[PDB]
Amino acid sequence: VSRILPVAASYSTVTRFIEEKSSFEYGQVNHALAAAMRTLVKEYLVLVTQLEQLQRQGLLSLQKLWFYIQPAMRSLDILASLATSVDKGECIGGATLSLLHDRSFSYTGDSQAQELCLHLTKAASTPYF
Amino acid sequence: NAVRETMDVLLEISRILNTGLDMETLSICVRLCEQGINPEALSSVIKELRKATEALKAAENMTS
Amino acid sequence: SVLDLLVQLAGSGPPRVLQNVRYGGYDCCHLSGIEADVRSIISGEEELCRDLIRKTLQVMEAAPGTG
Amino acid sequence: VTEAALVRDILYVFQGIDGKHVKMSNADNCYTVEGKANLSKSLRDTAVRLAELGWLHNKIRKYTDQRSLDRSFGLVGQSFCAALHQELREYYRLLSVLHSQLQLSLTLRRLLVWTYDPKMRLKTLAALVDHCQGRKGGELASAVHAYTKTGDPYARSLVQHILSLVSHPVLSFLYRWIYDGELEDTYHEFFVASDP
Amino acid sequence: SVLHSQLQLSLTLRRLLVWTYDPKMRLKTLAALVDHCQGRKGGELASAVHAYTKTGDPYARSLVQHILSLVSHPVLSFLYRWIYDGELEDTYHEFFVASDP
Repeated sequence: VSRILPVAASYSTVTRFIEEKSSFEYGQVNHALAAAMRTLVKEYLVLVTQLEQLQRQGLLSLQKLWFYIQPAMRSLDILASLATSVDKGECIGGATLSLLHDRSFSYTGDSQAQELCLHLTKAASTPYF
Repeated sequence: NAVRETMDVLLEISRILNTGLDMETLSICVRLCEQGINPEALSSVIKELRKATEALKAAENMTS
Repeated sequence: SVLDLLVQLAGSGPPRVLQNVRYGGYDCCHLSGIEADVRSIISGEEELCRDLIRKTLQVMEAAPGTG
Repeated sequence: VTEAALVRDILYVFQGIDGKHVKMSNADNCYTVEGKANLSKSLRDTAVRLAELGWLHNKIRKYTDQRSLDRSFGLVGQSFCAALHQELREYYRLLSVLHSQLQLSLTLRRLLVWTYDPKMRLKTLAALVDHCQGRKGGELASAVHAYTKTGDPYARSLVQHILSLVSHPVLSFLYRWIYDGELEDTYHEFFVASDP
Repeated sequence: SVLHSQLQLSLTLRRLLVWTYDPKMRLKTLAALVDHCQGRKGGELASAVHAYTKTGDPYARSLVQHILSLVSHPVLSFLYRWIYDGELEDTYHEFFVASDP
């Protein structure tokens, strides 16, 4: 459980990050940035809901959870770290875009994160561009 | 390169058609069509030969 | 003619079973249900693969083993 | 307390009608699970998480009723309340779809999953209302245009459609001023007011 | 996960080891190169990859070649970068064709 817990904080803080940066004083673009994260956190919820389907089938095995939690904890973690830094640096304006492009090249090497940040940066560019 | 690109586009269309046709088969078919082979004859022979190859594969799998 | 031959062969590959903003009222449970169905199909596929591997092993479990 | 019984109570609360094992606490202006509804603390927590829609919806119902209760709101305030009513029709359609699958089912997981977007939309509408309460005429139009700058393209597009619609009264008044020089302002609504 | 399913209600300690034989090989294949790629970076990590580029056991070889073609992207991409941009912005001077600041 402790090994699978790691996405616990990744979601508690992710919900905090999707809340706090929605403020117009946190930026309207950073509000879009939190809304973009909302799409994936919603997918993380949906995957938890479909996990409910297997629990409602009375057919849940701890290995199948971890066998599935492993693929998604990374998807949560990458965005959790990028949001943690996005608020730890208080990034805003083109400096935040700089940090985003940096974290993009820093998550280069994990296509499970590189392509997601490719969409993240694509979405963020809209207000910036 | 024009023939290769045409073959690639045709293969993409056939894969969209869910035909499971090979690129080598595509080139052979291009040669046959330029040679004057009926598309209906080619496709019927292709289906019959695919069935024969499938039957032979099943038989050899039982023949291992 | 090559197109006709390919059309005749069309479907002879396995059939494929699994592969600026909203007006406020454009939010639809259709997309939500589509995503839910996709996730359920993924889970079902995983469970089916597990069950199929299990069946292959269980059929092998009572056999002699030398062929 | 049966989970499906609480589900029915919540299905009523989503329409703003407090449930059987949950009471809309005036101490909270939202649905509070009756402590007599002895279930998992997880279950009560899920009910509390779902009840935010109830609180916001109750606030919205009250506000849209207050805005329609006074004819001094003008055509603009009437349009605000009517757009709220159209959105309420959409939300009621969402609740109806919810009763749709409530037949035969789903779980609290799927409920909250489909309500996460409803919660966000309700939050957007509530932010617009709380940022437009007590504004009138141009003050109401400016209240809308102030919220017309934030991100979140879903809520932003909803607000954009709302603003394009709301300009219809303002646009009509401006077109009257342009073509007829016509200001029929009962309460001097027009920016070009008149001195009788 | 398959193992936990087998634990649900079967196999045997014998059948379990029989169903765990080839995984041992498919794991040891990488376990061998793990200690053989310790601290290897840039050309060091590349050569550690060539330390398995010629190994036998075509199952292990298939794993090695697949993983190697996967990892080649970081380097093949650096190559294409030096082709198009003529650029290798190695903040750690990790580029094989490095530059001098």
